[PDB]
Amino acid sequence: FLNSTKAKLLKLTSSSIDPGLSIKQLGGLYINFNATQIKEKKKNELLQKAVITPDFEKNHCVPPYSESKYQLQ
Amino acid sequence: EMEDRLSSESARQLFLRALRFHPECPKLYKEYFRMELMHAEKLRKEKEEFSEEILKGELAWIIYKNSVSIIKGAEFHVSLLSIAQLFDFAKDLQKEIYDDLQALHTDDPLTWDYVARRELEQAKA
Amino acid sequence: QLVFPLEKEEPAIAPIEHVLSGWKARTPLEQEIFNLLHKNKQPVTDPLLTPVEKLEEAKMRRAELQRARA
Repeated sequence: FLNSTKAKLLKLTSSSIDPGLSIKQLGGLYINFNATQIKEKKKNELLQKAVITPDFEKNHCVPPYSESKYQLQ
Repeated sequence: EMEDRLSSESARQLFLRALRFHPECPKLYKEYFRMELMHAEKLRKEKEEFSEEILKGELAWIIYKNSVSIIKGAEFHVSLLSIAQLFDFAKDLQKEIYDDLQALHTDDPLTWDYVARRELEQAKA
Repeated sequence: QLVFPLEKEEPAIAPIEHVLSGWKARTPLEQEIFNLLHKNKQPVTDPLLTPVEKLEEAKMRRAELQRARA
């Protein structure tokens, strides 16, 4: 897709025009055109925001699972 | 525009406008230098199927002189010769660029190195 | 339904080729390339891609358009 021209099919020049940046250097295209990177990031960011943390075994009392709104206020 | 739409005119205006936004980009000059030489080959193939100055590669040579003046660098000067050697036609353009290497660019090690490697390229040993 | 004002309006986004016509030359690089083309026959812009504002010179230009289409 990045370099697939019809001039490549019908040879008219020795070499083609080179763009400095490539798809592989970047993150890559968001969609597939034949027979995911944001999904791992969303999974990894969600994983970092978890109640189970380092020193979870260290704490003596587990924080309560749920609180009523009145107690939180 | 060039490789798909086959319009050399549209690609020229896109390149010329690009240099006005980026006057000091060496990458833009090198690809613009390459593009005009690509246009010349299409015109040589156009003649065989059926003006003289562009067919000689003069229109690419105008890009050569101005780009050298704006960017006063040996590596950029040698680089334009690398694309120039790639095109078999208009050897004189390679000859003109090669001679300007030693005359204009001196007191720098790179130019003397290139001449040395150019000479490089049981009896055979 | 009647729409006012009656005069039609062009689409919002010009497709590049229309934009290419508006530019002129002020850089010394452009001047030499501009001059070398007109002293010879090659046109600056693609006639079919770039529209122009709606005798013999028009006839030969039409022949040039027919060849470019060919």
